[PDB]
Amino acid sequence: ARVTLDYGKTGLNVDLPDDRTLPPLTIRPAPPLDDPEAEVVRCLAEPIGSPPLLDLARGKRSACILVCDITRPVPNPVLLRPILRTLHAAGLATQDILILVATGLHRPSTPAEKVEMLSEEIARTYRVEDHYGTRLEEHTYLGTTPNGVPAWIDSRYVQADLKIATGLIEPHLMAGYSGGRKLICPGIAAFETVKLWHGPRFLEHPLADCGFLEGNPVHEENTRIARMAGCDFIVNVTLDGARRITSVVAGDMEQAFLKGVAFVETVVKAAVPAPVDVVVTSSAGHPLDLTFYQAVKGLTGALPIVKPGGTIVIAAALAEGLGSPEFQSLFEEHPTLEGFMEAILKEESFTVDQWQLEELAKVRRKARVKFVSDGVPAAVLSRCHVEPVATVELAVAQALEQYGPEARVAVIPKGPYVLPVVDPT
Ligand SMILES: *C(=S)c1cc(C(=O)S)c[n+]([C@@H]2O[C@H](COP(=O)(O)O)[C@@H](O)[C@H]2O)c1
Ligand code: NI
Repeated sequence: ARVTLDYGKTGLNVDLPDDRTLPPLTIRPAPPLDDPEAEVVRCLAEPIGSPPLLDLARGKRSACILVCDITRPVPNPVLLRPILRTLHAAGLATQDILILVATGLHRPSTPAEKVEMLSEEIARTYRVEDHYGTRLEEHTYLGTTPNGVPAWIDSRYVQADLKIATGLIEPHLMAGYSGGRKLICPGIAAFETVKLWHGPRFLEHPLADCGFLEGNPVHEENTRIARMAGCDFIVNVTLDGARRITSVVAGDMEQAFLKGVAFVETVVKAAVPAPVDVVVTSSAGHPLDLTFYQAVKGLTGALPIVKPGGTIVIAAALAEGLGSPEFQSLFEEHPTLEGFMEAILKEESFTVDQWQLEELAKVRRKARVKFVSDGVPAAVLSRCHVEPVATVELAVAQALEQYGPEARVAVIPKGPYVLPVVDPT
């Protein structure tokens, strides 16, 4: 059974045993939009739950447009050219318009990344700046939620007369789905906010997980925080496995987002009849699989269909390596995941990116992990609570020998962009 797993910029061609392997779990077919940019134009004229963007923008003196950073494969020019043309038609000059990269707590985008994200012409024609989550002085305090999270949001967005956000609706291991409100919290929120919102009091709950909005405390809270900042207009898209846009939603930050989620829920779920002992997955290739930090998403994404004590085999290119210095420091400070969890469950201290180690700890309570990558040497991966294995085919052979002849293999080529589920019926 030959399959191409997502892997860096290339894919990875794997051959899995026919007798042991279930049919691959894939996004359901939906027709790509032939001309998604023209659809964005139409949706800006007739949006969901808001005035047309042209009428909203007229008389506004300044605009701030939130865009995702490199880790999200948003086809930004498709969304931005319509927005920028409408703002021009509304009378805003280009100098009135700021594009703000909603990094969350990620490192800033590089000059080359801005070109990759936005296109060269857009990137040199409008001001493009990065959010810095550890610079509290660049944020404005908006209040504290009923659950005690202070809302600190980037001042360039707070001060803008017209607030716009763009993004991509995909499953997310903490917030259920990306998009909508998440461009604000945490996209332009300070560590003072994010350290609490990404704390164990949120992440240890079972529905802080892929595909859950209802019942997910993470989503309740980032929606509440985004409502405190406000957002006048969003444009969000969904993408199929080949990265073609399959839907566009525009308008009210909540109503448009929920319509996009309703769409993605019709295609993202891939069901199996029972969990299996071996799950082969990816980190969705470039650009998500740049770091081990992000590749944890492939591991959490596989959890619903792995049996307790099973093995997840993941392939990810890891072209940028492990991730932030702070994320890397946690492995040095806590040799075992149990000890790491004891430390963070005390709430005495907060470290940038600790939330992803908390998610890796959740994976490792349920499953072994075999990790296939050339971006990081085996000795380095072995210190990150995964077993480096030279090839996916070898890793699967090893797991099948360990579990015995009844074991089955599932495979998820697009990794965390699929929502695998067990349907016992
Ligand atoms: C979601 S919890 C999230 C977390 C971070 C952290 O650093 S923590 C960063 N981001 C970035 O915010 C933008 C919007 O997120 P979405 O999940 O794509 O809707 C995007 O640039 C993310 O990289 C998000
Ligand atoms: Ni986050």
